[PDB]
Amino acid sequence: VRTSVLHDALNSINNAEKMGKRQVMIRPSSKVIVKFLQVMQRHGYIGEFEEVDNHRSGKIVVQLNGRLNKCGVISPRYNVRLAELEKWVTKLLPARQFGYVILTTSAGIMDHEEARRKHVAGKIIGFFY
Amino acid sequence: VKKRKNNGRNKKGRGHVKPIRCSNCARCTPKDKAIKRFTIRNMVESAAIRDISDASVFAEYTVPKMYLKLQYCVSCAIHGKIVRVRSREGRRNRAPPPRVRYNK
Amino acid sequence: EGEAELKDEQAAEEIAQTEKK
Amino acid sequence: MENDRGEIVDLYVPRKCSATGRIIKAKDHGSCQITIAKVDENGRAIQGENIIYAFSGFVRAMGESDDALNRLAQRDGLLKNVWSAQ
Amino acid sequence: PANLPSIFNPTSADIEQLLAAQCHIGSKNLNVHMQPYVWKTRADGVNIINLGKTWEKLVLAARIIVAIDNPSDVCVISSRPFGQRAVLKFAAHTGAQAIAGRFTPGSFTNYITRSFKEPRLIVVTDPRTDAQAIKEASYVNIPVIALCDTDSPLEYVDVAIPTNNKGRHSVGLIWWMLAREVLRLRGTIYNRETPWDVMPDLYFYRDP
Amino acid sequence: EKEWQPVTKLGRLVKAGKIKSMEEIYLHSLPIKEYQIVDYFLPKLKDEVMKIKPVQKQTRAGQRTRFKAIVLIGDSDGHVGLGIKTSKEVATAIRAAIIIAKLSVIPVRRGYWGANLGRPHSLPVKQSGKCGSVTVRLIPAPRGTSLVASPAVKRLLQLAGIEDAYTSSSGSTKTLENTLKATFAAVANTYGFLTPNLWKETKLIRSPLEEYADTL
Amino acid sequence: RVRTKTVKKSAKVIIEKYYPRLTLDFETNKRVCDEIAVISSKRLRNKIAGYTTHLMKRIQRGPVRGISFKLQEEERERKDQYVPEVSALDFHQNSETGMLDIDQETKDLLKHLGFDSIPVNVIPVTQS
RNA sequence: AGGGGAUCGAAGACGAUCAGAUACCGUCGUAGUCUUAACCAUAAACUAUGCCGAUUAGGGAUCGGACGGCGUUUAUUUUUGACCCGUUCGGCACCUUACGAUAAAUCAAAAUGUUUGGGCUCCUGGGGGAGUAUGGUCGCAAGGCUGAAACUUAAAGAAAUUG
Ligand SMILES: [Mg+2]
Ligand SMILES: [Mg+2]
Ligand SMILES: [Mg+2]
Ligand SMILES: [Mg+2]
Ligand SMILES: [Mg+2]
Ligand SMILES: [Mg+2]
Ligand SMILES: [Mg+2]
Ligand SMILES: [Mg+2]
Ligand SMILES: [Mg+2]
Ligand SMILES: [Mg+2]
Ligand SMILES: [Zn+2]
Repeated sequence: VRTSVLHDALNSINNAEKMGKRQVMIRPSSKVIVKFLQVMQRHGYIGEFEEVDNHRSGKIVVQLNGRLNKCGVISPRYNVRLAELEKWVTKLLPARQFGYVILTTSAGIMDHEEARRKHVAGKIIGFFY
Repeated sequence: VKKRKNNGRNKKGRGHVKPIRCSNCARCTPKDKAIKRFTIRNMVESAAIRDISDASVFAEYTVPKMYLKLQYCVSCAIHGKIVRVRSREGRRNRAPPPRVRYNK
Repeated sequence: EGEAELKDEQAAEEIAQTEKK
Repeated sequence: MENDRGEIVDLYVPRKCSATGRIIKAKDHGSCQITIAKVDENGRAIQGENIIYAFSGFVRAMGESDDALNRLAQRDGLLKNVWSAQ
Repeated sequence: PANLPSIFNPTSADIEQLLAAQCHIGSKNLNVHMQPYVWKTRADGVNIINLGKTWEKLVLAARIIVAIDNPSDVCVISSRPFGQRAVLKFAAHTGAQAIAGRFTPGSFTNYITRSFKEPRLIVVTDPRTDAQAIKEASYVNIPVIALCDTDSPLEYVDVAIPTNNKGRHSVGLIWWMLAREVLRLRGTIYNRETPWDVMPDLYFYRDP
Repeated sequence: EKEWQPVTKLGRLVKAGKIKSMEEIYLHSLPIKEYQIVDYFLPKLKDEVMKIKPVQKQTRAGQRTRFKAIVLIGDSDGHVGLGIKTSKEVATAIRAAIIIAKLSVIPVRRGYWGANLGRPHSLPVKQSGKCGSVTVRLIPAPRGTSLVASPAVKRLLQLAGIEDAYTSSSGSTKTLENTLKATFAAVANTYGFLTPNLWKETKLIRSPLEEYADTL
Repeated sequence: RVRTKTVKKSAKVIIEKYYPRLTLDFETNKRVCDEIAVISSKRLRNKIAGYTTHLMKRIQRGPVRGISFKLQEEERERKDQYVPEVSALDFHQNSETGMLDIDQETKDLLKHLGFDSIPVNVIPVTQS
């Protein structure tokens, strides 16, 4: 059964982008998904998105323009201290200059770079570069 | 290695099929795996048609036909030269052979 | 067994240039 | 491209596909350039002024470069009512 | 009209010439990638191509042809019997090399063959029957424009001209008209309104 | 030995000095089929043979031996290539292999680990390649360290001009020729990754082949 | 009796190079060959003349694929232009009633393109 | 343990072949082959491919239900039933193609995996000894389940090329 709508959304986006598409379909919509999209937008990796609101759950249509390399999800939400947060950036990011690892904390979700300035840690939910 | 996609049986979507008896060695093979040939022939060979025609008592006569359906196992298939070995690429071709319609 | 002509090739450079005693 | 004190250090800067935006690698045979002439008011062809497009081998291999060309021509005003969204 | 004036609308003569050659008749198979250039399929019959959309896209193809500096870099291919004469006559009137009949594969890759060429553009009558030529054209980065019917492969073909592609009159008429536009875009005809002095039947085929 | 007769358009243009430098040829990705092109523009290219191995083939009389040679070329400042060719005799195999190795020259992309001091020294990203059960990994490294790699691939990375990198291998690395081909693909993919610094739009220009006129 | 390439190359080149001055008679070909050729053997001289005189038998009765003697050569590019007085595609004169027949959605294309003034008649086609 | 027992046919008895033939070939023939009431739980029990969920390419067939339409046939005749064209749902399958994957044969999954994390269960680590010895447990028995060690060896094995 459906165990990660976020995983389904990122997998569909990655497939469409690898295939050269410009628009993608996401069937389930949630607060984590919608708050995820503006985080995607602020770095220029995606374009406009529209969520049609049927009475069941709503849908998502994001517009791609290339420019996106990969977007994945970590399924077991590990607990990470602040001191070893650079281990993950050493693990699953091509370089420190670009790329972001997204964390979830009590002050909303954010990337690992602004999370370091906030001097906060939490749980891991995904990454993109 | 797989030599054929259909396992040389043509049975996908079911578990069992009743067997039949080979017409030459009386072997048991699945009905879908055996080779089936339908044959239509005359009562008498073509040279005897006139002899029957002028020996009949009904002026013009039309000799009846004969219908048989023989079925063989694969072991009897290529020993009687009913079927023959094909090449690797020619194996995957299930179109019936084009019978000669001019005969030189 | 292509080791016959390595003594006086001078048209290529080998990996372990065999040092002579 | 990288920089240290305002000077370029990369050996060369590759180009980008117009249809998809992917960079066309060297020795990537099957990637082409399209040059379209420019006409004047009385129908003659202006020499030396043109707009250039580039397509990568991947989109040609899939076979949609014709529709990409339709998109580019309509965006730059080279064609009329040839492409539309259903 | 960002990059074209209003003089490029098709002239009155063109539409009759086009529908008199049965250029609007297709085959049963309908390709998915050419669906945009299809209005609807006839009830219990063939598809119908729009000659009106053919006109502007053909003009754009001529505008591609004119952009090459010297005409000798353009090469035109044909294998089926119906196009040898039309291709050679197109080569004679404009500047271009023509390959009619057998292609002798390896022409663009082997530098020891007699028919060794370094063209800058390729024009193909039919992608299906000239599929081999496209394969080596994909090796050395040369664009190809080709004439296509309703069912046809689109591999490595930037420009496709929707036409009957199998009729006797249609192929010749399209090749003649393409020559007419290339000469119109150059200074040979000197005017859009003046008529050309060659008759449409010259770009045809004769049995003997 | 003596002066060569050009067969392609590029040979005549280069011989007349009508083209500026190699970088537009790489930008426009045109195929190269004539080996005087590389060595006329790029002297002091060093070449290096790995080993020579016999190959057999049976016949009624007995067997029959062929020789396979492994050769790569490079200048240690961003150009590298390799070629594979077999022949009945070593001298022919090596000379033809050198020719194809010159035909196979490719550029590499360098960069700065961590902070930028100029003097490019390492890979921009992490890249790896696989070719038939062989996988080779390249990792950016800090300035100063030596090459951490097998002796076979250390020569290729030395000749590529890269000074610091980290390497990791997996699968059946026993086929040295296959390992080298995988390393060449890994180095070949350095310019294929789209880093954020290439986001600025570039201007398209007409190719030299179209805008130059060849000689008769 | 099968001939190798050595005779074949010489027979094609001599036949295409010198077509009109020589004819179907074998006796002539025998004495003509050596002034226009350098051949070291008499029997090979007979071989070439013997086949060439047989080939001209098929030249006199139709064409052979792969041979274009000069006389044959001029005529093709001299018959390049054949002109019928009235165009076959043209129908203003060829058809007694200038107005032609089209289908419904073809006339609908005419409305879409704006060239309504063309006089044509639409006839339905359907079997189902 | 009862009933039934036409035909074949383990075991067995003869006739041939062969140097020998306890077999292949031919004539007979018991248990069995059928059924009622109870045990046994193993098969190349094979798609040699675990179950649930999401995405990814073109095509044409075909079985069941529903929807639209131009016509033909036909009846106490219309609507229904039979045939034809197009769309959709759910299946047993097939052809081409590789942007992808594998050592390869080949695969719309064996893809979305070195750029490695959707959820769940089981099993293997060079070849023999060995599915053996021993203990336990189920069964009237035949047997099933669980399952070693001593010792020995540098090769066994998979896909493809030339003969
Ligand atoms: Mg079933
Ligand atoms: Mg079974
Ligand atoms: Mg009993
Ligand atoms: Mg017996
Ligand atoms: Mg018996
Ligand atoms: Mg029983
Ligand atoms: Mg078992
Ligand atoms: Mg199972
Ligand atoms: Mg109905
Ligand atoms: Mg084997
Ligand atoms: Zn049998």
